[PDB]
Amino acid sequence: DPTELPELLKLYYRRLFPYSQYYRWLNYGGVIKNYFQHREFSFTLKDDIYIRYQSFNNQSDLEKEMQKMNPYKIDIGAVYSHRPNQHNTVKLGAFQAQEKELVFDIDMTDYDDVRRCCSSADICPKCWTLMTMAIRIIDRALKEDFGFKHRLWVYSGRRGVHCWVCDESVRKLSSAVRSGIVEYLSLVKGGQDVKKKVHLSEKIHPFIRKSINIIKKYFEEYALVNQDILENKESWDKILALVPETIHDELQQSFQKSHNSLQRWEHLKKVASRYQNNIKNDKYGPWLEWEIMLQYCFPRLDINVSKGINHLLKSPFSVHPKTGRISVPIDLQKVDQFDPFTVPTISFICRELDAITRDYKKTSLAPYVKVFEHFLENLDKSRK
Ligand SMILES: Nc1ncnc2c1ncn2[C@H]1C[C@H](O)[C@@H](COP(=O)(O)OP(=O)(O)OP(=O)(O)O)O1
Ligand SMILES: [Mn+2]
Ligand SMILES: [Mn+2]
Ligand SMILES: [Zn+2]
Repeated sequence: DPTELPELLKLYYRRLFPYSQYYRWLNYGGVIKNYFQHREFSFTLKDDIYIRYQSFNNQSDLEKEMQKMNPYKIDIGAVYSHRPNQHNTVKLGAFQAQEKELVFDIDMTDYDDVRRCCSSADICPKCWTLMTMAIRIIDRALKEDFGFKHRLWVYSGRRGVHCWVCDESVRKLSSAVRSGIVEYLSLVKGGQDVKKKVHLSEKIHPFIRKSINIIKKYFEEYALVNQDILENKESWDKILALVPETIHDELQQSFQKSHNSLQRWEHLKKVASRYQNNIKNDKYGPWLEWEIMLQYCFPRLDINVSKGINHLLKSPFSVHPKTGRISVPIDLQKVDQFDPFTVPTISFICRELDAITRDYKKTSLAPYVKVFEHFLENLDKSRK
């Protein structure tokens, strides 16, 4: 019921929202003129009403407007050529997005075809490991393959995670280059009319090998125990749909003679590595095994979020109105331990604040601000 939110939001924006850390972030050291003043913010108010092209002069101005409007959620957009809140006085064609963080949005709902426990916006500990693998796979590539140093991972508050890549030269990337980065990171392709969504080449690129090796660390506990993807014929038929027909019968017989998913996976790998893809040559390998693991575990991005320079994205420390959860930074050093269900709601921290220094340090929000500050300290070091 979003009728209790206004009272809780007013307290949150008055005593708990981390304004000074937030401004340290988006002011980026104050080195570039008008960088914060030219940032678009988009507030959502009651009744799904929202406003585009809000912008503020400084931290005090942001605080006062957030505390005046108490928005249900806050989205961050690009840095523009002029003040967004003056964009109607700008000659046509001159008001232009110029810079923005490279962002990623990952939605558990995009995995429904390979999730057995949950569907739609639901999540649980048995499928959250998909996000753990997505963070590790994507973050490794952003850090090691692209050399991006300033990466803020955030729980979106309901069904997934965000990443904000904030390096100086990343923020200037064109939409076309952003799109190229997405394609580099993408392997799972196809809608609901495409049964087999992953096709690998004979020689696998090191990004693919390294991503497979990450999944291999999690696959037994995630796919074979928690999801039990080969529990019975209803489940293992979905996997047989991803391999050549000419081995279904052999695998059916092995599955029926095995006791559990662990044993049945071992048989699939043995058979798959004996399949002859090209009768021309005598070359064999684990391509099928890899294509299955990738289809079930490899990150699926909400790609349109990443391609557009102008694209809004929900802010860190925004409330998610549908759950009350605060969109909190994720401690990269404890990603395996992240529990979305310990993430505090706005109701929970407002209760803590006044249960028997009146700021977020009295509440469960404090450790999440600490992660944010570590990210901000690295940005500070990078500028001196
Ligand atoms: N009406 C809209 N106008 C502009 N941008 C929007 C709108 N709706 C969604 N978006 C963009 C910005 C959002 O931050 C982004 C992600 O949407 P979505 O994944 O559904 O929510 P979310 O990532 O904030 O939380 P969650 O996925 O956990 O529910 O898409
Ligand atoms: Mn999302
Ligand atoms: Mn989305
Ligand atoms: Zn689940």
